[PDB]
This record gives sequence, C-alpha cells and structure tokens, in this order.
Amino acid sequence: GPKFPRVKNWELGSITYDTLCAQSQQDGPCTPRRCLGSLVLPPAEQLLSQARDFINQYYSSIKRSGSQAHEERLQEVEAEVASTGTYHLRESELVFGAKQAWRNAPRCVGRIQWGKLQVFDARDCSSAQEMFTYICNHIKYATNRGNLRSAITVFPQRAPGRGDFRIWNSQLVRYAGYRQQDGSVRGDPANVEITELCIQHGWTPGNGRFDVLPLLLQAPDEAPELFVLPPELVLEVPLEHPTLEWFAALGLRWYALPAVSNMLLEIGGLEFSAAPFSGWYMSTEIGTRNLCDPHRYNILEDVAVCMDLDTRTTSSLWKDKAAVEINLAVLHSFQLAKVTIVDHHAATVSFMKHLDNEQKARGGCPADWAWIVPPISGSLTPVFHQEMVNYILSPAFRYQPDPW
Amino acid sequence: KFPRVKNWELGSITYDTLCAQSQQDGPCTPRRCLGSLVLPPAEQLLSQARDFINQYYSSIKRSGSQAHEERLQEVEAEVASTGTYHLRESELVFGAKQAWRNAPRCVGRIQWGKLQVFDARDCSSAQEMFTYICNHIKYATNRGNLRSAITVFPQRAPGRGDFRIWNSQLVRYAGYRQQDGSVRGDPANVEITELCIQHGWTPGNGRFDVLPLLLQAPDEAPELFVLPPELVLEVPLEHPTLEWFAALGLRWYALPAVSNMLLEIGGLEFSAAPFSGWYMSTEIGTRNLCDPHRYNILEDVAVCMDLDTRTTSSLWKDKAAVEINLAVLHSFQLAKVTIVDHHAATVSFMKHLDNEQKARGGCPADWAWIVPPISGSLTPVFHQEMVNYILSPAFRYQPDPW
Ligand code: HEM
Ligand code: HEM
Ligand SMILES: Cc1cc(N)nc(C[C@@H]2CNC[C@@H]2OCCNC[C@H](F)c2cccc(F)c2)c1
Ligand SMILES: Cc1cc(N)nc(C[C@@H]2CNC[C@@H]2OCCNC[C@H](F)c2cccc(F)c2)c1
Ligand SMILES: C[C@H](O)[C@H](O)[C@H]1CNc2nc(N)[nH]c(=O)c2N1
Ligand SMILES: C[C@H](O)[C@H](O)[C@H]1CNc2nc(N)[nH]c(=O)c2N1
Ligand SMILES: [Zn+2]
Repeated sequence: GPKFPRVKNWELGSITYDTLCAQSQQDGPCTPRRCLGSLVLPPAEQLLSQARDFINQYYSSIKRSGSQAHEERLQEVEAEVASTGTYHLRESELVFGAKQAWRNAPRCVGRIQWGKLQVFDARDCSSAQEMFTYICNHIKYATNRGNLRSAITVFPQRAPGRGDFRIWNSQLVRYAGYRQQDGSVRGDPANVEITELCIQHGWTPGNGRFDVLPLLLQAPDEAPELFVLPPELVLEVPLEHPTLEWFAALGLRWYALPAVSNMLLEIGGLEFSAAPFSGWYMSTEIGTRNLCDPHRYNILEDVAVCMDLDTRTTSSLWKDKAAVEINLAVLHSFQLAKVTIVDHHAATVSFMKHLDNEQKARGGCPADWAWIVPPISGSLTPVFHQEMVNYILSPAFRYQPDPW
Repeated sequence: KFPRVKNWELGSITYDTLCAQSQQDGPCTPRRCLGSLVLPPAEQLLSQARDFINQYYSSIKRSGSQAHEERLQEVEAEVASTGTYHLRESELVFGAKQAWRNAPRCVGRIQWGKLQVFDARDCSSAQEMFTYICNHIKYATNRGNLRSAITVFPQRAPGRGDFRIWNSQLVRYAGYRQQDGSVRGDPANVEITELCIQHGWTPGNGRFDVLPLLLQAPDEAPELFVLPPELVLEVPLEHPTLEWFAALGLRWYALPAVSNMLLEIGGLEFSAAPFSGWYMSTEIGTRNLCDPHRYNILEDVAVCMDLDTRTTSSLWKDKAAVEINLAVLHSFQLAKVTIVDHHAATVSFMKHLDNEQKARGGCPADWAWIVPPISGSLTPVFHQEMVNYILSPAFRYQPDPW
C-alpha cells in the first residue's frame, strides 16, 4: 500500500488508506514520542492563507476551481484584507463552511446528517436582546414540537479591537446546580458555576433538581444580560420505564434539544465566537453520562436499590444492570413523547455508513475513537472494531474557555 | 514538554515526566493521531544494554557500586568480542517484571511486582519446550488459584532462526471451517486449526476443542504436541438465576496465556516467552463470546431470554451481554477459579496509576484498551486521561511465523 495511514476494520477484515489527512493544516497534541489522543483539551499573512484555502475549498465544492469567478473571489478577499485587516463571507460560503465544520468534527458520531443543516445567518445581530430573539427562533425551528431539525445560528464574527459576541451558557438548555449547606448539590453538578453566575446577575433561583437555567448573553463590550427562556419553548420529556412501573415515580426528566452554545466556529481564518448549533440526542449521552456519571446526577445506586440489586459487591454487575434500564427508560420515554432520539446501536451503524461515504468522497474521515465509541456496550457496536485516524481540518468547531 | 493529565470525575491533575524516558517512537505525529491502530549496530545494542543494566542496579539501589561497574564492563567485553551478550537470571527476572510494568495495554498492572519467572534459556529442542510449557501451565493454574508466570526461552541470535510458539495463546479452541462457510468453534483460530491438521493433528468436531501446540526450535519445521487434558482447567458456564443458561453448553478455559509476543530486555530479544495471569471477565463474556466475528452468541442468548430481537432500541444486545458477563463471573467464582470483574480491575488500575505517579512520575497507558468493552463510563478509567508511549524492557507484537 501507499504512504498514507492504513486503516483496518477488525470485525470485517477490510482495509482503507487515509489520504484526507494530507489536507490537515493544523497540528494536534501527539508526537512520535507520546500519544495524547485521550486528552479532552489538547497577522495578515496568516489570515490570507487560511482565507485562500477556504475560498479554494468553496470553489472546489461548486466545481468552479480555477475559474474566473474563483480568481475574482480570491482577489476580492485579498483587497478586503489589504484595506480592513479582515474580510466577510458570502451567504453561500457561510452555509458551506458551517456544514463543512460539522463534517470535519472528529468527535461527532452524528455526521451522516452533515449535509442536512439549516444555517441561520444572524450576522446582522447588534444587541443581546436581538441575540435572545434569534436564539428563541432557533429553539422553535430546531424543536419543531419534537420532530427535531439540525440547525445553527451564526452571530457576527470577531472583529479587530472590538469585544466578542458570546453566549455564556455551554448549551441553550441546561439544568441548574445548587450548592447545598452539607456540601452536596441539588440538580446538575456540572452547572454550579454558571448557576451561581446567573444568581449574581439577578436571576431568582429555583430549588428543584431540573430547573432550566436562564441565558447569559453578551454583546460586544457589554456585561452579559440575563434572559429567561419562556417555558413553552423548552420541550422536556418526563422519564418512565416500559416495564418497571416505579421508575416514573423517581421524577427524572430531560430536555429534548441538545444545543451547544460555547464553541467557536472557524471558517477561512474568520472566528464566529457565538454560533450555537443543535441536532438530536444519542440516548447514551442522557442515560449513561448525564444520569449516571458519578460527578453528574449519579443515580446508579438509587436505581439499583429500586431494582433490588446487590450494590455491596462489584461482581453482581449492579452498575451495568441499572445503567442498561436507565438507557432503556430514556429511549422508551423519548419515543413515547414523539421526540427524535437515536440509540447507540443505530447511531454507530449510521456512522459506519458515513465512514464509507467519506472514504469515497474525500479519502478518509477524521474521527476520535474515544468519543465515537459509546460509553456503554462499546464492543457491541461496530465502531469499536474500526481503526480511526484523528486530525484537524478547517472549517472547524473549537472549544473556547468560559468568558468569565 | 511534560503533559498535564486530568481526571474529569475528580478534577485532579498530574504531570507525566516518565514519558521523557521513552527512546522508541510510536505511530502518532503532530499532523495525525494513530492511537486507535492495533498494530504499530553494536553501538545501538551496547547503549540499550547499558541503559538496562543501569535500570537493574538502580532497582537494587546499588548504582555506581563495584558490582555495577564490573557488570557494565562484562557487557561491553562480550558485545565487543561477539556482537551480543547474555543476561544473568536475576537481571532476566527484573527485566520481565519491568516489561509487564511498562505494557500500556494491560489493566492488570497493580500485580506487576508479583511474577514467577521460569528460566528456559537452556532449552534446545521443541520437545523440551513442551515440557517447560506443561510445567508453566501446571504452576500457573494451581488448581484454580491462578498465579502469574512467564517462561523465557532462548533469545534470538544473528546466525539462526527463532524459537517460537506458533499458537497465539497456550490454550485456545479450534475453529473448523464448514462446507457452508460456517465456522464451528472459534472463528479467530481457523488458520492455526488448519495448520495443526496439516502437521498431522486429528481434529475433534466440537465448539470447544482445545488445540495442540505447534512448537518451533531454530530452523526446523514446527512440531505438534497435544496438551494432557488434565492440565487444562476449564469452567462450564452457568447463570445464577437463568436455569437454561447451563444448557447452552458454553465453557471457557481458566488460564489466559499469551504465547506470541516478543520480550525485549536490554536490546536482547526473546521471541518465545509465554506469560499468563488471570482473566478480567469482560475478555470472555463480552469479546470472546459476543464479538460478531467470534462465538457471536448475543442473539441466541437474547432469544432464550425472550427479548425483542427485531429492533435495536429494546437494548436487547446490552441486556444479553450483561447476563453473559454475569454468567462468566458466577461460574468462575463457583469453580473457585481466579477471575476479576471490570469494576474491580479498573479500580485497582487507578490505584496503580497513583502508585506509579509517586514511584516514577507517570504511567504509559493506552486508553482504548484500558477502558473495558462494556460499561466504559461506569468505570473510573473512562474519566482518566492517559499518556501513551513506549518504555523498554517491553513486550512487542510479532507477526505469525508462517
Ligand atoms: C443530528 C444529530 C446529531 C447527533 C445524534 C450527534 C451526536 C453527537 C454525540 C453523541 C457527540 C458526543 C457528545 C458528548 O459526549 O459531549 C457529538 C459531538 C459533537 N457534535 Fe454532533 N451530533 C448531531 C448533530 C450535530 C450538529 C448539528 C453539529 C454542528 C453543526 C454537531 C457537531 C458536533 C461537535 C462540534 C461535537 C464535539 C462537541 C464537544 O467537543 O464538546 N453535531 N455529536
Ligand atoms: C494478573 C492478572 C492480569 C490481568 C487481570 C490482566 C489484564 C489484561 C487485559 C484485560 C488485557 C487486554 C487483553 C486483550 O484485550 O487482549 C491485558 C493485556 C496485556 N497484558 Fe495483562 N493482565 C494480567 C497479567 C499480565 C501478565 C502476567 C503479563 C506479562 C507478564 C501481562 C502483560 C500484558 C500485555 C503485554 C498485554 C497486551 C497484549 C496484547 O497486545 O495483545 N499481563 N492485560
Ligand atoms: C472541556 C470540554 C471540552 C469539549 N470539547 N467539550 C466539552 C463539553 C462536554 C463533552 N462531553 C460532555 C460535555 O458536552 C455536553 C454537550 N454535548 C451535546 C452534544 F455535543 C450534542 C449531541 C447531539 C447533537 C448536538 F448538536 C450536540 C467540555
Ligand atoms: C493483531 C494483534 C495485535 C496485538 N497487540 N494483540 C493481538 C491479540 C488480541 C488483542 N485482543 C484479543 C486478542 O488477544 C487475546 C489474548 N488476550 C489475553 C489477555 F491478553 C490476557 C488477560 C489476562 C492475563 C494475561 F496474561 C493476558 C492481536
Ligand atoms: C479522559 C477521556 O478522554 C474523557 O473522559 C472522554 C472519553 N470519551 C468521551 N466521549 C464522548 N462522546 N464524550 C465525552 O465527554 C468523553 N469523555
Ligand atoms: C480498532 C480498535 O483499536 C480495536 O477494536 C481495539 C479497541 N480496544 C481494545 N481493548 C482491548 N482490551 N482489547 C482489544 O482487543 C481492543 N481492540
Ligand atoms: Zn496519538
């Protein structure tokens, strides 16, 4: 074979070679001396080359590469940068770039849907209040009464010497976490800081386990402003189990819409610091991570006690049994409420199909094995047996640290 | 420089300084991570030897002593004269424990200091290899109270062919290709099964037929030896509450004993150095029995359980897999054969990480192999960042001798 990584599937015995990785223009965290693949967090000339690359990508995607229109677009970007230090994307370039950032996201198992993204252009937005309107519109469109639709809303890009548009919440919908007297947390321990920041900015807190947080929205050079989401906009699913009738009595619930709001969207060197996007859940993120992580709702022991399991010994597999029934409750309850969700089996099957599609279309697919393999039943899914190459392509979504 | 390593469940952070001791490159580069891939003169030999002898004298806290100086000179003298050298038994013992300590894919490393090392470097024939292997099996098995062991056969030499065990483990079950392209037994072992038959083995026809060994002395065809049945401890699988489970006729062998890896110590290479510990239950219950390309029993079990098999969203696979893992643990516990479940194994691995942080400043670990194949995030290792790199002494994969 060629001098590109050989990639094997150990279940089926099949082999491919990744040639797409040659397109990577940004270094990850590994060296020949040590692999850091498991870590969670790993100028005019600089901008212009990122821009040219992106414009080349766009004209390739419309098959007008080398054309007069292509060359004129490049010259227009260069002159814009020459005189202003920055440039602006055409509407169709933004749409292409946003779908490409999703396509490029190594940690996303849902990429078979990448071409079906509704891109809302909010680059005219000039205030926190207007961000709120755009965000409520996104939530209404995306939620679609339970028939969820993938979407992204793009606020204005970072600009020379002017502050950023930022949504302070890590997602559009999250539950509060309230630090208690005895040191415990009521609600979601992941959200203790943001919850405290909201109270500080004038929110009157609740006292429940599942209280929806308000949004803290920041327009350039202003303190963030607080906006409560009208409860009729936030679709939630009370959790019940198909055969364990007591499960409904636990009063657990989750919201319908997974909407990430703290990632930076980079396209051609331009940085969109507020560009919240949403899809639909894969059930394990709720049933396994949100509900069972020891540092989250941590409900395994409660549920195992209800199931009458022996929680005194590891080898009864009480944690495994309880996690499975909680995951089944999530799926059953979303299906009952007619809210789009995908189980880990169906999601990883569709990601294997996406891998094949991309092998044909671009000669590989950047993928992060530790994130793509689900957190229960790993080797029961086809992705566990599939070698994966991880690398950074642009356009991309990047993590940004909390603005506080 | 030194990477920061975070645990996301507890918020705790360490810095890995051990990785600076790596002298051998892995498959990653700044352009792309290949961490998920399964497969990767006299002066170079001399410096590996020196490093190793330095490691050894450091472990017995005699660095710089007279014995240390004179041993270094012995190695130099031997290499300069002959191109190679030989380890003393106590060095071999230290080196074997260290290759285990260093193995990034092993979750069982809390046990690394406890290893019985059989010196088989005076072995000159496949016959003698067989006797040594039978003794290792008897020792390691110990009527079910398993004891970690390694037997080390003669090192590679520039002149000649290697000592090799053709089998990938000392105990494995045959896989017989059928006329309909079906496999009876373990589909992972079709090739070795067919090799045994072509070297004169009379095959069984069951699902759990223990394979004979193909053992190879230098520059000879391999020879076939059948393991005496009484040496091979097996565990019938039954379930604590599902009565019909026992009637599936399932079983697994007690002793996991890897026989195809190369042991590298101080630049010397031991191409046959089979080692054994005890099983982590998910290896049997999840991979061997539920992999689609292995015994693939999930659907049969789920149907016996009367689960709805038609749709993924009933989580019938997840349910059946849990019960199969439970059957494995219950049955080994019942037979009084050492086994460890994935929760206990991963908790002890976390302690090993803390011990190693204190002892050496880090611990090379391969997250994709450390995290178990069921209930990943239910175990503490899922939430633990890991740094992967190659330290020597080391175990290395070697391709099949045919
Ligand atoms: C259509 C349904 C979708 C499904 C089922 C899905 C599935 C997932 C899952 C399970 C994860 C891992 C999340 C975690 O553990 O934190 C993930 C990550 C991610 N997905 Fe998707 N995805 C979907 C849509 C989207 C969309 C619309 C975008 C953007 C346009 C997106 C981009 C990303 C990114 C950037 C990550 C990494 C997040 C991070 O680093 O925290 N995905 N996806
Ligand atoms: C004491 C009981 C032990 C337990 C519970 C244990 C656990 C494990 C597990 C679960 C794996 C992954 C197996 C797989 O998925 O193929 C593994 C791999 C490995 N272990 Fe251990 N281990 C034990 C003892 C040992 C010993 C005694 C040695 C050598 C002296 C050793 C060296 C290795 C090596 C080199 C690998 C990687 C094997 C490969 O690449 O195929 N371990 N261990
Ligand atoms: C520190 C840090 C880095 C990073 N890259 N990421 C994070 C968010 C963490 C990752 N793991 C839990 C939490 O992220 C929770 C949010 N995940 C929802 C998911 F991204 C999703 C699902 C379906 C559709 C869709 F559009 C989006 C934190
Ligand atoms: C191609 C290739 C490369 C590589 N490094 N490795 C392999 C063996 C594979 C790994 N995954 C299944 C199979 O290896 C099965 C052997 N595993 C037994 C396990 F290693 C074990 C457990 C407890 C104690 C002990 F001493 C040994 C194949
Ligand atoms: C340490 C490790 O990288 C970390 O816990 C990762 C593992 N895999 C994951 N996979 C997904 N999809 N989401 C996550 O939050 C994590 N956490
Ligand atoms: C492709 C992927 O690396 C491969 O399936 C790995 C993943 N993790 C593993 N983990 C262990 N312990 N054993 C294995 O064989 C594997 N296989
Ligand atoms: Zn890597």
